Amino acid sequence: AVQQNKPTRSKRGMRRSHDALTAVTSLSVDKTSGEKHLRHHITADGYYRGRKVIAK
Amino acid sequence: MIGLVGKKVGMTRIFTEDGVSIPVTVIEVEANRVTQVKDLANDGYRAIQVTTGAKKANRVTKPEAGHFAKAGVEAGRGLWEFRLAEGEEFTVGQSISVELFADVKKVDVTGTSKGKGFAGTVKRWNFRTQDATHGNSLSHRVPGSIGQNQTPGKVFKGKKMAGQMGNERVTVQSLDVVRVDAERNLLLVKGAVPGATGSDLIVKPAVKA
Amino acid sequence: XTXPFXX
RNA sequence: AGGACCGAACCGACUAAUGUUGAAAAAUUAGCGGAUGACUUGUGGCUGGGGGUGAAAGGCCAAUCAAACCGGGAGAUAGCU
RNA sequence: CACAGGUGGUCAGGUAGAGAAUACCAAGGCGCUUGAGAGAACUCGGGUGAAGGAACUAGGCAAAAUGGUGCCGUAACUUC
RNA sequence: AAUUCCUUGUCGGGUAAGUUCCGACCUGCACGAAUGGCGUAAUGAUGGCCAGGCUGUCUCCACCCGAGACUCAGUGAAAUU
RNA sequence: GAUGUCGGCUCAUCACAUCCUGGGGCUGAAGUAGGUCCCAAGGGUAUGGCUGUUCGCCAUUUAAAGUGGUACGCGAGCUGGGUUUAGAACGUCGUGAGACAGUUCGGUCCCUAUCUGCCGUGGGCGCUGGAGAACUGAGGGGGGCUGCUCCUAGUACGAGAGGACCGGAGUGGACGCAUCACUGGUGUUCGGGUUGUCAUGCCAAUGGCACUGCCCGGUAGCUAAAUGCGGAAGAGAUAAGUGCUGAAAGCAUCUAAGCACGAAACUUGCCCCGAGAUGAGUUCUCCCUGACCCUUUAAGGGUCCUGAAGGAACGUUGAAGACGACGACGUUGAUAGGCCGGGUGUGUAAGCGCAGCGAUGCGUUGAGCUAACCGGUACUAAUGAACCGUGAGGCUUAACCUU
Repeated sequence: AVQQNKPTRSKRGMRRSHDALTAVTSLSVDKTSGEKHLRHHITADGYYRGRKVIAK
Repeated sequence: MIGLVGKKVGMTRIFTEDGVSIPVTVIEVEANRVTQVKDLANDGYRAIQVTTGAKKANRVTKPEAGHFAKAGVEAGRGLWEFRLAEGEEFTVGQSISVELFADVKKVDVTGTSKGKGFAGTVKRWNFRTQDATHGNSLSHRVPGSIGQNQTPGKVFKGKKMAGQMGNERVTVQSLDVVRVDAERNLLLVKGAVPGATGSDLIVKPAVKA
Repeated sequence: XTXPFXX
């Protein structure tokens, strides 16, 4: 139920070798508005594939 | 001898004149095109590589396209190999139809069984369920003991435990061949075979015999 | 103190 | 009429499951007993430690009871760890 | 502890109901101070179940079952 | 026998099969008459036993509805060493 | 300054002094059926009544209901009936407090897994240019049970009664794997009936809540009780055992030379995993054919140009799935939803008309509605890109090109 010995800082680091985050490979660029956005997501200004989706 | 690659269409029944219903699995066996022939001199063993079906042209990688181009056959949905029994000769580009099973009368069907995901010991290994009442505390379907005391001091390899069940290669042997329809490219075998509808099946003549 | 731990 | 009957409030706590570093230093859920009486409850009062009270279990006397708690004798004594 | 506990009195709507039980509502007050997904084992709280029906188990534990009103009818025994 | 060691006493009942139960027998290890003996209707969340009904208790588990478990974001313990 | 105990449950694993099945010698072995010993551990090896029991007795099965080791296996897996706290009685002992290995009724079983181990599933790097596939099989697991009936044959055997070996066929029990066509379960996402109440202004018609309110059916999926299949045959080398030829030892002798048989054990045959098999294997296919500088001049570093095969990511998703992973698809498109048609299920909607005082009935009408299913359909979403991955791939030696 509980440890018999204190795990080392080395063991702690090994377990965390899979905890690293992965950055987005790249951001798509709207053809009309020109700003960058997550692929398949609307831009901050309400554009998507240069169609000017609702922006209110 | 060599077998064939088919697709599981489904299950139905065949009514005979003597009032007997035969449960049959319908297998679609399209023409199998030989894509490569292996011999002792070059590969160290005798076998034939076959392909069946069709694949999207845009979804065939160049390394695969070159392999099909050398054999001069259209790309299929996969590649499978069959060993030759020291008396069979095949040529690259040859087409093998379902007529191969015209007088076989018994075949072995291999496929990928349905995937049950993570399964408990009761389902996976038919472990007996413990008491549902009479004081049982949170131990209704648990495995129970998994070993002995200090002497071994370990759990033995191969212990039956919960884990992945299904979604693996399975072979059913000695299935009667009910009907062979060359025109419709159909093969009816009595009984059920591994896998779900639309999955790939490998049909070979019965080895036991 | 009551038989089995800790009844 | 009834320490009468069935049954809510109210007062109890027979069984099971859960919980057991709990929501809770004894509770929750589903059942269960009494329910005009030797009943239950608010407020205030009285009984003080070898003493109290006890339809009596060594029960209870501020989460502590085969002798409460706090301070003092006190740095008791410990041929034992 | 912003804790499923404890805490005396007063007020007592509608339909059904014997009822302050219970169900659904009024006046009124709340959704309980982490959410979003997934839909494995296993645990918890529940629903249903072929054929059998206590073979379970220390033990019918648990669960299932009975359940209301009117009429008819009602044994041994008894301190009547 | 809430008492009987030998003991699952012997016989009968109940069961296909009964160390329990019920009725007798009396060899009462070690009952016995107000630390009462033997009966006793009613009563009992009391002990033992047998039936009908009932069922996932079981043969033997299957499916389903929810809360966790699992993944993401925020916050962020514990025993042990 | 704690190593939890009898029995049960769950899950086991090994030994062989073998219970069954298999192979043999002897027999006071006619046959059937037995006795005894040898070889053999592959698999298999009861349910109930009573009792806390292990055990035992009893009932009824089975080819058999083996004997032991594993902390008298297994409570950080369950149970708590027994034993062994505090309550209370009986018998008994004691003046008494109390006591008994006498009985009797009652009586809290905690722990979120760090490490080893085990069952599953991934990431990293390696395998010497990179990449997509198909394989070889070193090695490792799984599986290995058996009854009954019929034929041979009422033959061999036997005075009769009784009754075979060998061989062949059929059909079962238990167990295992797969599957959902059939028979069924489930189906709180489908339809309908119905009680109470509230609401939609009201009627009519619907909805909320009451365990899905209570119920009757039921699609897909999952699933067993449902229906398919499996254990093998064969081969190699043997065990006990039986032999042939044959000396030592003129004979005899299964053995010393040589040679032939011989079992569910052994090695294969069957099924699955499997090149991290660092001993990192084999086969097929695909991709890259720039220009300079520096210097401690080498498997060296840097700049510019270039970015392939392929991969990954993202999106729509799956009879794949805890998460990763795996599979399908992304407009040159049926991947998912919607939509269209069909099927299935429920069982004649609503509205209107007619009959009746009315509850209701009847016609329109097998109507309406209908989830996961089937066949179709770009209506919606799956965006052009970007990102990763490079630019011919070391040395030595040999044979070849230039046998």
